[PDB]
Amino acid sequence: SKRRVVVTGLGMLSPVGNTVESTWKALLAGQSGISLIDHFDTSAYATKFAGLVKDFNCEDIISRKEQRKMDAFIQYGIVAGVQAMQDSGLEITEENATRIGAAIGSGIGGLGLIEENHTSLMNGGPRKISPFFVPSTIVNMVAGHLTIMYGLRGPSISIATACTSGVHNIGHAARIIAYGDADVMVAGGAEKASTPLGVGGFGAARALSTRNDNPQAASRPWDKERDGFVLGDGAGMLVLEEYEHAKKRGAKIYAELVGFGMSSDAYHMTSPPENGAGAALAMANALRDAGIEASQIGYVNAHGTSTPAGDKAEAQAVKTIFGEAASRVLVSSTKSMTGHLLGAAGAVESIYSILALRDQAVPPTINLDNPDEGCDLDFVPHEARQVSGMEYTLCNSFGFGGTNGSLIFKKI
Amino acid sequence: SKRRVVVTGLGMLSPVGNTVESTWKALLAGQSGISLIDHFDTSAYATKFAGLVKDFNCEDIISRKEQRKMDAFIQYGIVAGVQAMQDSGLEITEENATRIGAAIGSGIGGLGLIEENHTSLMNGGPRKISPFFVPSTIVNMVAGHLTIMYGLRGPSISIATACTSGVHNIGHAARIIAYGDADVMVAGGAEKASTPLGVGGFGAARALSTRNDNPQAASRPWDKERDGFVLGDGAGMLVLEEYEHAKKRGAKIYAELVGFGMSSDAYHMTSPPENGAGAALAMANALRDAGIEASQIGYVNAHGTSTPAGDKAEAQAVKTIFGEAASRVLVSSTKSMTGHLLGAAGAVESIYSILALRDQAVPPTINLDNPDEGCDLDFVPHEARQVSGMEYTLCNSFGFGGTNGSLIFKKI
Amino acid sequence: STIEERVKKIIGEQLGVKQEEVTNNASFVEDLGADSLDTVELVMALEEEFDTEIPDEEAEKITTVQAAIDYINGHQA
Amino acid sequence: STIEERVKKIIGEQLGVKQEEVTNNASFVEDLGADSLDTVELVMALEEEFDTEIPDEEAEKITTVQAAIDYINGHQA
Repeated sequence: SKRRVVVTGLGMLSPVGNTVESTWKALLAGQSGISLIDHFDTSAYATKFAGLVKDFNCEDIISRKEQRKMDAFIQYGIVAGVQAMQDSGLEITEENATRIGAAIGSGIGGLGLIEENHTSLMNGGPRKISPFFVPSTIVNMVAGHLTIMYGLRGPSISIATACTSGVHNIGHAARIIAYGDADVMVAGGAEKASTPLGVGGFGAARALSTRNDNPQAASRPWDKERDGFVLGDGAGMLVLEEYEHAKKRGAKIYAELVGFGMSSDAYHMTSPPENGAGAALAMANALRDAGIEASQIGYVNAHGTSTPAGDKAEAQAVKTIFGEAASRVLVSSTKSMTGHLLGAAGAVESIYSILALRDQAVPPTINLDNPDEGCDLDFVPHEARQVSGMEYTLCNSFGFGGTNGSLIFKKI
Repeated sequence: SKRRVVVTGLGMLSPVGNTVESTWKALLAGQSGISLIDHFDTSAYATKFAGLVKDFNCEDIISRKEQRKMDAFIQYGIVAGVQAMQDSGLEITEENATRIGAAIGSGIGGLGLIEENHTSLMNGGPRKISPFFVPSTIVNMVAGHLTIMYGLRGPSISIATACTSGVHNIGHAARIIAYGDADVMVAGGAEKASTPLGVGGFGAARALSTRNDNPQAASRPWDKERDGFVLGDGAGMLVLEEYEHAKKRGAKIYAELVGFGMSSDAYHMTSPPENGAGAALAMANALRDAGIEASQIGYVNAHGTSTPAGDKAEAQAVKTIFGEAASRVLVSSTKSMTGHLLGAAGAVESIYSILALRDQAVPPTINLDNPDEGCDLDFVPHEARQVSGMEYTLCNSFGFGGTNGSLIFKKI
Repeated sequence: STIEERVKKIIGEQLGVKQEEVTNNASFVEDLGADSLDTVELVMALEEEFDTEIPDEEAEKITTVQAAIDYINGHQA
Repeated sequence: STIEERVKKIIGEQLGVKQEEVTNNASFVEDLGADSLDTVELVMALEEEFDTEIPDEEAEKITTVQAAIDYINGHQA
């Protein structure tokens, strides 16, 4: 009598749209949300562009008084979390409140208000630090505010595993529901790292693309001309619900979450990933957790950060898991349009994987003009691909030098 | 055939000792690890003291080359993690590597190197940011380095839920083992927030004790003279193992982890906690997860941050759960000697709860000269208490305005 | 550009209330919905706007709008 | 206090090797066990010690100890 976990609510902010549907429609059109940064001076920065949330307006959800106590990434998470709750139509009562929690994380956190508070410190001493510094920056405050404004008393965790946070938070929200500690969980991630310390940080590690002259073509996964990943802001939120609890209250049902896999690479990051044995181990554990064969997977929302080493390692992991049906399964990196949302990347890409089950369509990998000579795989390049019979999707968040996570979704 | 999780390895750094045994012996003697800060100028700071790790020497474990790529809190976690692995005697092979992972978190992270890198930024621009900035600061790098140096390929997560991180990481390491995704997990937390931004941060929120004139008496949980909590550094690590896997390889066994409970408060933090209904809900869920009555609990390692509001709310939650056997169960706050280790507090206090099962002794709550008029509970004040028949211990990490976690350990 | 109206502007903006609600006898925590950390950042906002250091033992005595106006007026240091 | 020995000191300390191992023909990644980010912080350490901006396209050409010594010598700007 092991309980099944199902998805009943969606919410999202992304560089190509401020709702789930506008974002999804923008991706199917191959539209890029990457643009030049203008909220700080990028003169001395090697990367001057990122995937920004445009025309963000949370004034009707978060008052200006509370916005000052929130870093941008928390504001993104609350708005996306409110959208998911409103979409689920869930009615929180005094009786079911202790059965509803959250699992929302971030890879970086409140980098913008950390910079501001430390600037206040270096100029005026500790008396200039805001009393809201800590609650406005730590990664668990998205779950914090959401459990408060909806009256959630259930289990709430916050997984910060860098760019695996989104997949890890959703996967363990499902584990918490399967274990019986909760019937409903709001799970996802949120990121706003397009700051001087964020762009400078990854730029210091030489991991960022430098194609300032053409920001929309900089993110080119599996293309011979890639030169690093592109930062992206946003948030993704899902309302995860037990299957009987959902059908009983008459709930909208997007797809069933049937598999969750985890693994560690056990090499640093500068070491050559080569075979992607960690990535393949994560996908393998998720297939066994669901009890299906890799040949039943129709679409794979890849990690695909447009990194020279990372993309080649993920391609070898896909070849290892799929093998014979590798050249037939559809793989795609939505980061070609949105950029890398880091701790939220797994969250937004889980929704893309669910929507591919609903609309029977696959978003493309734009800017893939000429792939590696080492690959045959169908990366669904340039334009989206209509599909039929698609029943299982696979969402991957990899580290190529760290933690790995994989989620499998099933239709109906 | 639900698998049982058991503890087979311990490691710790604390303000009263650099090993598990020296720390445990120091606590049983009521020794305080709180002292004046001298690694930065505390002239303009309202709090000038904290619980510091003294005479820290990791040169034989971490080379000076790798220490520069690590914030202090990561160095603490690796050393404590190495101690736990060496204590478990676990032999990592090519065959069992994919069944061994980690669950290690932190509430704040690499605050020291964030300050340094941002100082480099504000003085010399983004070219002065270290390429190791991101990998030297984010909270998941303790699990990162440990999985690398031991060759761990299993599931690795990192829960950052502020001062509930330690309990949450250990609890979900056990959930991962119970689910069957891993046979061994190294779980815990690590913190080094005694920095200008950390002391200034909590000092800005007016949450820190101001008793500079007597730092060793500042942390006084449930005492009428308390004025806020005291920061503490350190790390706690446990080797969590499946019970058959442990007995088969002939493993040292400290205690069995039988219960894990979670809850959310659903009020901000400035709101009055009052009844501690969230704290009591966390303890209740852990009792049901273990299947025991509260009257079977012999010792409760309380949160007890020496906060005027937090201590009173936790006392009401203990009265609600225990009720009749409340005035009989032993409760204690080890933070009276070590201070608040934040993300690591739940980790070190889980080891104290396990060692109380082994030595049949309970560490005291020092500086408890005159408690509230509202309480009768035995807080084991001034001196440790010898005990017999103790079979279950309870480790609490609360938020009083956030997430809550509770772990129950059973002897043998 | 008066000091009385500048103080009322910082208060209303800090606590998110229209300036008509910021009367003189209005209390921060009772009439304007401020929690403890709200009052702490409000005093800091007052310090930032007028370039004055307000001691912590004296800031705790600033609980109403009139109590605020009377302090900053008789100082300017 | 020579420039040749100051460069060798930064290299040996950055890569954690005794200065006897820091010979002239020694390569950072092959003879001294440096990864990519090791070389990047090594060039920054060189810049920090001698107050010189080294361009990124020219820093990538500094892969051995002799290659390092020859750059900082013929500059000092």
